[PDB]
Amino acid sequence: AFHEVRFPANLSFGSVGGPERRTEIVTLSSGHEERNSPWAHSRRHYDAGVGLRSLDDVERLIAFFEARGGQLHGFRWKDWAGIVSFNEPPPQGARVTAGFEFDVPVRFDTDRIAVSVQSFQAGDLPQVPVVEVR
Amino acid sequence: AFHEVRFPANLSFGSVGGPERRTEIVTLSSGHEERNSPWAHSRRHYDAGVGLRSLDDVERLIAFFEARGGQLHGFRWKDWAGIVSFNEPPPQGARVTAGFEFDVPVRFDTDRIAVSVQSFQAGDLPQVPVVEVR
Amino acid sequence: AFHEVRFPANLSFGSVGGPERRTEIVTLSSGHEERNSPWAHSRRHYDAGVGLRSLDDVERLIAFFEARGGQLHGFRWKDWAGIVSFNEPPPQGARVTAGFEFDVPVRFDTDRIAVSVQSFQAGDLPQVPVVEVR
Amino acid sequence: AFHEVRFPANLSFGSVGGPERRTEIVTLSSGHEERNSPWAHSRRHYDAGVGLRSLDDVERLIAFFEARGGQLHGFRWKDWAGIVSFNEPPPQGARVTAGFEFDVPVRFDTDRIAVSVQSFQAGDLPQVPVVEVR
Amino acid sequence: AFHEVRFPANLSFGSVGGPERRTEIVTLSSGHEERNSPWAHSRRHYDAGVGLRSLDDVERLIAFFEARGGQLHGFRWKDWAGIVSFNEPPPQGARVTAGFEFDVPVRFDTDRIAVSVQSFQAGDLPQVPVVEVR
Amino acid sequence: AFHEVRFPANLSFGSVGGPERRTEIVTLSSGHEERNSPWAHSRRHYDAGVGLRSLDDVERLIAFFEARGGQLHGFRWKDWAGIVSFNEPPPQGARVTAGFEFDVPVRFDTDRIAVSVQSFQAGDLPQVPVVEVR
Amino acid sequence: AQNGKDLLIKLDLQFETIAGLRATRISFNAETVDVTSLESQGGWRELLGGAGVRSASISGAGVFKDADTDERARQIFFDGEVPEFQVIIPDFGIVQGPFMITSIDYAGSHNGEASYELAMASAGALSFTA
Amino acid sequence: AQNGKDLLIKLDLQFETIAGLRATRISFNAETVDVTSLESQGGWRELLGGAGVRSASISGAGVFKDADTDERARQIFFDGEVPEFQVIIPDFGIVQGPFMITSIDYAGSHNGEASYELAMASAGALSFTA
Amino acid sequence: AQNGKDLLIKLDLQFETIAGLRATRISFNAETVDVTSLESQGGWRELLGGAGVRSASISGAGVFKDADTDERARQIFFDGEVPEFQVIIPDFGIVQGPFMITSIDYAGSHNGEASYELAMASAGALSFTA
Amino acid sequence: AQNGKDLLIKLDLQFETIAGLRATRISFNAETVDVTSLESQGGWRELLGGAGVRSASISGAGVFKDADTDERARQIFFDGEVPEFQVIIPDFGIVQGPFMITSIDYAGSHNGEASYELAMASAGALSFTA
Amino acid sequence: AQNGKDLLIKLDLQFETIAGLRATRISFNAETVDVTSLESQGGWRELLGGAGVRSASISGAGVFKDADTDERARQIFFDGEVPEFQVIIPDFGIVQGPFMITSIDYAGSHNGEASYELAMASAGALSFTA
Amino acid sequence: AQNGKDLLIKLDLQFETIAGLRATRISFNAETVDVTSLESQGGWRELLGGAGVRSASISGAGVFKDADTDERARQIFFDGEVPEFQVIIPDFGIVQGPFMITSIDYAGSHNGEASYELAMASAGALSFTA
Repeated sequence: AFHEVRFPANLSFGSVGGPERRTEIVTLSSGHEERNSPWAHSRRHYDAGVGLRSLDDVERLIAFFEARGGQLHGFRWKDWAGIVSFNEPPPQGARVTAGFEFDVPVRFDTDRIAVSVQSFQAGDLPQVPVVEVR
Repeated sequence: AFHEVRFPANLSFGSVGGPERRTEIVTLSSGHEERNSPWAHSRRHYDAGVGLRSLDDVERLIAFFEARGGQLHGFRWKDWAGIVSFNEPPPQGARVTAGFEFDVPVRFDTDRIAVSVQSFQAGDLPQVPVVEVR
Repeated sequence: AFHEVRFPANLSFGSVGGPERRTEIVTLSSGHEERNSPWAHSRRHYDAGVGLRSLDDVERLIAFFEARGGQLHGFRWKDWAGIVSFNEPPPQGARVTAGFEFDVPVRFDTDRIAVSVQSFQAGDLPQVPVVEVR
Repeated sequence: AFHEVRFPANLSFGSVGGPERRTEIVTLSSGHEERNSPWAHSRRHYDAGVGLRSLDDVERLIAFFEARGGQLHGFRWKDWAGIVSFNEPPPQGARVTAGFEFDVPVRFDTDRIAVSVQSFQAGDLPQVPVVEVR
Repeated sequence: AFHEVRFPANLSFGSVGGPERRTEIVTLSSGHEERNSPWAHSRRHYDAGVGLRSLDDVERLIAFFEARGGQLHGFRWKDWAGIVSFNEPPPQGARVTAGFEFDVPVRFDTDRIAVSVQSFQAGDLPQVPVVEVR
Repeated sequence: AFHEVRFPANLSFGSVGGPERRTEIVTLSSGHEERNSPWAHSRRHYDAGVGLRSLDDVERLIAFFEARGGQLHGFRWKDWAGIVSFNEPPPQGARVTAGFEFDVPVRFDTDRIAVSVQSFQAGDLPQVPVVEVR
Repeated sequence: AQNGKDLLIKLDLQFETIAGLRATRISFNAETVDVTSLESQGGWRELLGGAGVRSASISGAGVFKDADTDERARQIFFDGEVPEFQVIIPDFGIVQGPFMITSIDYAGSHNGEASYELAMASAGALSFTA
Repeated sequence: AQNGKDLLIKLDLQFETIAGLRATRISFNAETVDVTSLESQGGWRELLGGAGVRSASISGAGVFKDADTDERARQIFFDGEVPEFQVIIPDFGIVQGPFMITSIDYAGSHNGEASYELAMASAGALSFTA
Repeated sequence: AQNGKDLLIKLDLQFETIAGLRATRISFNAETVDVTSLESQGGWRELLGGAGVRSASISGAGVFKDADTDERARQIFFDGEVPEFQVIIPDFGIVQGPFMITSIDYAGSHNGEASYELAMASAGALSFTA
Repeated sequence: AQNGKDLLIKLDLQFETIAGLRATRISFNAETVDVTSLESQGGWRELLGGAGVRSASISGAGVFKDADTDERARQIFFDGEVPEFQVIIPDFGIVQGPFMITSIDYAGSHNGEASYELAMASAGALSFTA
Repeated sequence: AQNGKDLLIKLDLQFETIAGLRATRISFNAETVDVTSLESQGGWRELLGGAGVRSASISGAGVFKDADTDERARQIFFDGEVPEFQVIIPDFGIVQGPFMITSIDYAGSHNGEASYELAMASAGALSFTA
Repeated sequence: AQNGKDLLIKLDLQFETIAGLRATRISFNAETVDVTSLESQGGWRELLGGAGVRSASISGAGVFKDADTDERARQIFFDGEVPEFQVIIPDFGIVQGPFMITSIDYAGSHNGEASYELAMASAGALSFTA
C-alpha cells in the first residue's frame, strides 16, 4: 500500500464506477422478503478508465501498472464524481475517508493491461477497473 | 423500509417495468396443462431507470443508493405509467396501495451501481431495476 | 378460463406465430428414419405482440395482463392470419374451433411483462407470447 | 409419405442447402487419420425457405405445414439448384432419384413454424429446414 | 485418396489458411516454461473458400463435394499463397511436397455444405475448410 | 530459443499488449483482502500483430511461423511501445533486459495461423499473440 | 388548365385557408413493399401493392400575415393536436384529412418579409369529395 | 430524330394517356451482380450479367388537368393495385408492363399551376411490341 | 402583410436585439411519433400527436457590428449558459424561451464584411405573449 | 487538340456506333488498397497499387433516333448479356471491352426530344489497340 | 459596420498574416449535449449547456504568393505541430489559440492563379483580448 | 502573385508534365487525432498533432492531347505501379512524391473535346526542394 500519486491526469468520457454491497437476499416466495447487510460501508468500484495521450505519456503509464503497482499497492484514485456525511435524506451517509478529499485508495482489477497504438503517437488502453481495497 | 422521498425527478425514455407473476407451471407433454399462482398480487418490477442531469445532481444520487438505500430500504417509487380496482374486464384488479397515489415502495435490484461521466457536467447511469417489495 | 374480450385492437407488424408439434424422432443412423406424432392437433403458438398507442391505452393494457389475466385465464386471441378443414391437399386439416371464427383461446407465455415509455405519451411493450392452452 | 405437391412457388433468395455426410472420424492426435461413411448417398438437407406473397397464399401455406404435413409426410421438394450420375470426375455420383426430375421428397426440420405479418397483406416466414428423408 | 483435379478456379478474397501445431505446453507457474513439439511438420489448414459464379458452375461444384469427394479423398488443393526449404532464417523449413508445386492434398472439414442462391443465376457457399490429411 | 531476427517491419495500428501479473488473490467476502505475486517481473504479453504487405512478404512470413518458429523458439520481438528502471514513482521498476534495446524474446500464442488473401497482392493475418517467455 | 390560386389548404376552428399561402404542395407516398420471389418471368422485380402503407405530406410556404387561422396553427403546435385539415384540388375536390403540424418556422431578413414555411404530414385516413 | 411529344405513358380502365404529361422518363436498372474471383487477367472486375434483377421506373410530371385517366390514378393509389401500364417509345414501340403507383403528389402555388409528379416503378415482367 | 424588419431576436443581460441581424429564422420541430397499428381504414399511417417531443431552433445571420449584446453572446458561449432568449413575431408577439448558443461563427473576406451566423436551439419550455 | 466528335462508343451485332451520342464518358476506377503499416517515413499513408481491382464505366447520353444499334441495346438489356463494347479515344485508339448495360432510361417532355441516357460498367478484362 | 479587410489570421515564427487571404472564416461549434428527461413542461427538449465540448475551425482561402509565413505553414504541416494561431476580429480583438494545420491544398489552372485553401481546427483552449 | 501556369504535375519515364493540364490541385490532409481528456481549461477540445497520418491527393483535369506522358499514365494504370510524381509550386518548389493513379477517366461529347480528369493520391513519404 502506497501514497504515491493520484494518476495520470487524462481520463476519457465514460470512466464509470459506483458503490457496491453484498446484501444477500432470500426472497420469501409466498410474500415479501427479508434481507441482511454485513457491510456498513461500500466498495466504490471504479471502472473503465482510459489513457489517451501521446506515446510520451504511455511509458509513464505502463510502468504505473508495473513500478508502484505490482498488484498490491495503493495509488490513491481521483474521483471526477475526515468523514463525509450525506444529509439529503433524514438518514445519513457518514462514510469515512481514510485519504483526504475524495482520494479513495484502490487497486487495479486486472492480471494484465492492454495498451494499443492507434496512430504514430496515439496510445490507448480500454479499461482499468478498481474496487478500492482498504 | 422508509417513507423518505420519491426519487430524483429525471427518468429517461425507456424506464421499463411490468407486473411479475410466479405462475408455477407443469407443462404436460400431452397437451393442455393446469397452473396456479400463490400471490393474489403482482410484483410491479420496474427496471431501467436512468439519471441524466448535471454533476450537482449526481452526488445526491450516488448517495441515494448509499445513504437511505444501503440495499434494504423503501424509497417510494414514482410511476410514470386506498385501493385501486381495474374494471375493464368483468373481473377486477382490486390491488392495494400501501402508499398513496401510485408510489409503490421498491428496492434496487443491484449489488452495485455504475455512474458514468460523459462530459464536463454530464452524469449518467444506465439502469436501476426495482421489484417493489412489500 | 374466460370469454372476456379479444384484445386491444393495435398489433404491430411482426406479430409472429404458427402451429407446433412434438413429433419425436429417432433418425435411424444407417438409412431413413421413422417418427411418431402423439398430437392429432397443433398449438398455434402466437408470439411477438406489441401494444403501441398513447398512455391512455396502456393502463387498460397493463391490467389486461393483471385483472382478467392473472396467469390462468383465456382472453380469446384475434388472428390476423364449428370445425375448419383445409382442402388444398387431398389430405385434410379438420382442426376444431372451440371458440367462434379464428378466436383461438390462449394464455400469455410470461412471468412478467415489460412496458416501456418511448415519449411523453408513447407506450410500448416488445413481446407477449402465447401457446393457446385448450 | 405423400406425393402431394411440390410447394408454393415462391422461394426467397437465400434458400440454402447441400448434401450432409455422416463422415464418422477418428482424428488421431499423431497426424493423418482414417475415416469412412456408411451412407453411400448424401442427405441433401435444404434449409432457409421463405414464403413471401399475399395473405391469400398464407392460409394455404400454414396448413401446408399442418394438413398434409403434420411432421412425418413427404411433400416432394423443388430444387432451384431414373438415376442421375455426375461425370465431371473420373469417379461417379450415380445417385438415385426416387421421385422424378429433382423432386427430392423431404420433411421440415421444425416443431413449429413462425409466420409473421409485415403489412396489411404481407406474409413472411423466415425458415423451413428440410433433410430429404427417404 | 485421389489425384483428380485442383478445384473450380474461382476463390473469393478471404480464403484464409495457415499451418498448425499441437505443441502442448505446461507454463511453469513460477518462472519460464518448457514445451514439446511432436510434429516436425505442419497441417496447412486452409479455410473459408467461396464459390461465386453462375448456376452452371454450381452443379459441377455441389457434386465436387459428392462425386470424387464423398468424405475420404484427396482433391489436391491450389494455394494462392520434391522438397521446399525456407532459408530466410539460418534455420530451415525443409518441408516436403508429396504433390507437385504447392498442391497440398486436403479434405473438406464439413459434414455438409451449404450452397445459397443470391439471384436468378448467383450461386454462393460461404466456407469449405480443409486440413490437408497426408 | 533463437536470436534470429526482430520481425517483418510492418505492424498494423492496434498491436496491443501489456504486462501480465499472476496476482493470486483471496477475495475475502468480509471486505478488504490480501494478495501476493511470485514473479518479481511481468510477462509483457504482446498481442494482435498484423502483417500487411504484398504476397512477396507473405512467403517469408508464413514460414516465419514455420521454419525458425515451430512453436518453441525465440524470434526477439520489436516493441513500438542492460537493465531498465522506472523512476516515476519513488518505487522502481528495475526490470531486466536479457536482449538488447527493447527486443523482448517471445513466442506466438497460437496452434495455427490464418493468412488471408484480400486482393491480387494483399496478404493479411489478423493476430499473433505473444507472451515473452524467458 | 387549372389555376394554382385554386388549390387551397385550410384549417379548422368550419374551414378557412391560411393567409400567406405562397406555395403549397400535398405529397403522397407509398413505401413499395418489395415481394421479389426467386421466380419471375424475366428476373423482374415483383411488388405487392396494397400491403404498402400510404401517407400524405403538406408543405405550405407563405408570408406572415396575422390571421386567426395563422394563430390557430401556433395553438395547434403548442397544444399538440392532430385536427382535420382540408386541401382543395381545383377540379378534383377537397381531401379533408387529419394531419399534424410537424414543423413550422418563421423567418425574416433585414430587408424582406416575415415569411414562414409550414410542413405537415398525414395522421389518419384521408378522403376525397370529388 | 424523334419528337418528345411521341413517347407517351398510358393507363388502363383499353389505354389512354394522362392529361398533364410535361416530362416523362422510363428508367431501367440492373444491380450488377459482382462476381469477382481472385483470378482475372489484369485484376479486372468480372460480372455475371443475367443473374441481376432488372427493373423499370416511370416518373411523369405534368399539370393537373382533370381527366378520367387522371382520376383513375387516384383510384389506383387508394385502391392499391398493380395494373398494366404502357409506355410508347416513338419508333421502338410500346412497353406494356405491370407497374405500381409508388408516389404521386399534387402541388400548387400562389401564382402558378396545379401541377403533379407521378412516380411509378416496375411490378412484373415487361414487354416490347417492336 | 408584415415587415421582416419587425421580427427580432434579443438577448438578456432586460432584452436587446443583436446588431447584425441580416436574416433570422426561428424553426420549430416535432419528430412525428409513428403509431401505425395493423388496423387502419385504408392502410393509412396513424400518428399519435402529443407524444412527440417539440423543439425550436434560431439561425441568425448578420454583419459583425460591435455591441454589448454581441459581446454577450461570446460570453454566453465561453461561459456556457442557457439563458432566456426572446423572438418577436410582428403581430403574434414574443416567444421568450431558454435557448443555448449551439454554434456561432465569425467570417470575413479580403473585400467584404465581418459577418457572422448565430445558430441557436431550444433548451426548455417556450412561451407566447399574444 | 482532339475533337469530341471523334471518341465513339459502339456495339456489336462487327461494330457500329449508336445514334444519339450527345455526351459520352468512359470512366476508370481503382479502389486504392490502403496498406498503412505503423512505420512510414513521415507518417504518410502507404498504398500497394497493383492489388486493387480496376474498373470501367460508360455513361452515354443522347437523343432517341431509331437505329438497329439502338434496338440492339434494348435486346441486350432484356436478354441480359455482357457482349463486347468498344470505345475509341481519338488518337489513343479503341478499348474493346466486355461491358453490361447496367441502366438505360428513355425520357421525353411535352416540348423537347425523346432523349436517353445509357449507363454501362465493366464486365471483364479490357484492351487497348494503340 | 466593419471592413472584411480587418479580420486577419496570422502565424507564429511574433505574428504575421499570410499572403493570400482572400476569404477566411473562424467557425466555433458545440455538440449540444441533449439532456431530455421524461419531465419537461411542454415536452420540450432540455439541454445542459456547459457540458458540451467546444471547438473552433479556420478556413482560409487565398492566392499563392510566396512569403515566409506561407513557407511556415508548409513546415507546420510536414513537421506536424500545433502552434499558436491568432485571428483578429475587427473591433472585438484577437483570439490567439493553438490550432493545427488539418488540411491544406494548392491549386492551379491553365489560365488562373496559383490558389490555395487552408483549413485549420482548434487544438486547445482559446482566448480573447477584447 | 504567382501564375497558375507555373504549378505543374509531371510523370517519370526524368520528368515531363502531361499535356492537358487545365486544372490541377494537390490536396494535403490529416485526420486530426482527437485527444479530448476530461480536463481542459474551458472544456475545449484538445488535439495531439503529430500522431495523425498525413496524405496528399492530386486531381488533374485536362483535354486529351496524345503525348508519351499521357500514354505513360495509361501504362501506369494497367500495369499498376506507384512511381514517383512531382508537382511544382511556383516559388516553393517541387514535391517529388510517390503516388498512385487512383482513378482516371476519359470523356467526350458530341460537340466538345476529348477531356480527362486524373485523380491521384499519396503513396509514400513526400519531399520539398525549396
